[PDB]
Amino acid sequence: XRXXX
Amino acid sequence: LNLDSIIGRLLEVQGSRPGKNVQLTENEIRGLCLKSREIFLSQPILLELEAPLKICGDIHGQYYDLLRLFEYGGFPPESNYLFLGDYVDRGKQSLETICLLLAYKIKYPENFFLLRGNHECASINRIYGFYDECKRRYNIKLWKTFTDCFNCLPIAAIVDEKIFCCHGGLSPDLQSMEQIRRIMRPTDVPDQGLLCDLLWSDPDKDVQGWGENDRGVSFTFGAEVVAKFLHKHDLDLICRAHQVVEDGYEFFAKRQLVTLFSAPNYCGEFDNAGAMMSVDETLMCSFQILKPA
Ligand SMILES: [Cl-]
Ligand SMILES: [Cl-]
Ligand SMILES: [Cl-]
Ligand SMILES: [Mn+2]
Ligand SMILES: [Mn+2]
Repeated sequence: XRXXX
Repeated sequence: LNLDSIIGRLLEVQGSRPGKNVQLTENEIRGLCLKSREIFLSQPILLELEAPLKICGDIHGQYYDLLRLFEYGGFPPESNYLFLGDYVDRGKQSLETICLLLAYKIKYPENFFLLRGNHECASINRIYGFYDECKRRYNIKLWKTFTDCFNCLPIAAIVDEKIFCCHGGLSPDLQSMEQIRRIMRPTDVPDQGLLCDLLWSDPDKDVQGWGENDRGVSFTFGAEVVAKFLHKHDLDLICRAHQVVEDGYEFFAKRQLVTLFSAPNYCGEFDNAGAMMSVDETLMCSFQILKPA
């Protein structure tokens, strides 16, 4: 969490 | 500022046992930031580097892995180094990671190079760990000191006029290398435009030209964009980081682009290797790999 997770 | 004292303390934990912190003083870290800042501003924003050198991708606070990379590759200045960014956030030891890297930049300013990643940016730090780490282990004033230093990092490097290096990737706004050279520092990472794209964009096998990036910022670019860029600018290779890749390195566009990612078992959520690229005197590329646990 996509900033990437 | 006692660089050797600082470096010695940072390296004392070699051979542990990942977990053990190295806690420098606030004044020491401030000094690392201020002195490295000065050096970054004194050198071009688009670095022109010589081979041979080692190139590393994302580290993300995996300090004990950084130490393994140096153990494998040679501790500075035994090899020249270029790092592609993303030193902080996600991992457990961002402070040790960035402090060792800044100390080496100050000790070996013409043989050790650090580019800016998308995580060397306050708004991203705020969310992805480094702000919290600084607040916990030091204070938020020191976090701002780091941000001030990050805002002066160079953005791209070209090795012997043939390997173009940057953290993220190409930009639909990048027509001339002079556009990079003209960028004034200190600067934040903007949410759009050339500097944003250099730190955020990704290659994509499924996109022809430019595509939407699911990160919510910047773009994706296809193999033909890479081919055209290398031809226009008389380059042989794009070297970038920014994306986790299973082998630690991964080629794209008929080996005209390579992604390097140097943090193995990223976040303990991936089973990836970490790689460092060795570029020899004639620009031949090989790899040193931290295989996953
Ligand atoms: Cl870690
Ligand atoms: Cl924390
Ligand atoms: Cl953009
Ligand atoms: Mn990145
Ligand atoms: Mn990253």
